[PDB]
Amino acid sequence: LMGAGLSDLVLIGPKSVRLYANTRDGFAKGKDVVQSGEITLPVPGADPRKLVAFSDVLGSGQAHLVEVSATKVTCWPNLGRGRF
Amino acid sequence: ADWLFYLVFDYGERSNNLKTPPAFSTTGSWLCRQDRFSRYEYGFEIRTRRLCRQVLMYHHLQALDSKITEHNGPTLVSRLILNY
Amino acid sequence: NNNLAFGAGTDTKTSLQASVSFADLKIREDYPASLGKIRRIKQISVTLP
Repeated sequence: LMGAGLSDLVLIGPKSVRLYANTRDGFAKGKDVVQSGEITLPVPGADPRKLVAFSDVLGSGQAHLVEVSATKVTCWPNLGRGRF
Repeated sequence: ADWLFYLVFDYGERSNNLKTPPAFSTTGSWLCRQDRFSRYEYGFEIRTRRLCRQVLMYHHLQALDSKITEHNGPTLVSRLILNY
Repeated sequence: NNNLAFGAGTDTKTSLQASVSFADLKIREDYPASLGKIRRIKQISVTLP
């Protein structure tokens, strides 16, 4: 989520994410990132009828948060540092 | 008025056919590409939705030559067509 | 019985209720009668996606 090529530790809630940056020897102090506007994020594992995963579906070179259901695919862009 | 040479990048704003040269000064919209894409590594969406269709070179012949009046526009001396 | 509504208690009016009829779930129909007629609930768990 830092966009550093490293895997950061994160917990996703619907309005915020708790992010611990990977500093390549351990992790950084966790930060709570509050999402802007009225953005609501999917929480993986929350609903058995849909897939929630981090993947690059825009082709930008960053994993984005993606929700796949029977009727649509919704992508929340990764703007870095836990911001969506 | 102050420059002798112009290099112009056309994003689909003016005709690129073989029947008439394009004018230096034109109007109208550019063309929107189908493979529109975005990038997020700078913390914001940067989105590309057009592409250069032709590159064309103009000379301010009025300024360069002698006995020239009217200043009707830079005159195309050559162009490059790009098809995609 | 198959409905959504707000409650009418004195401290439940802001409580959103959902109700269903067991009769309309057609659970019994899933298995043949010959396997027994006594069909009773042992446990219920709830998932809220």
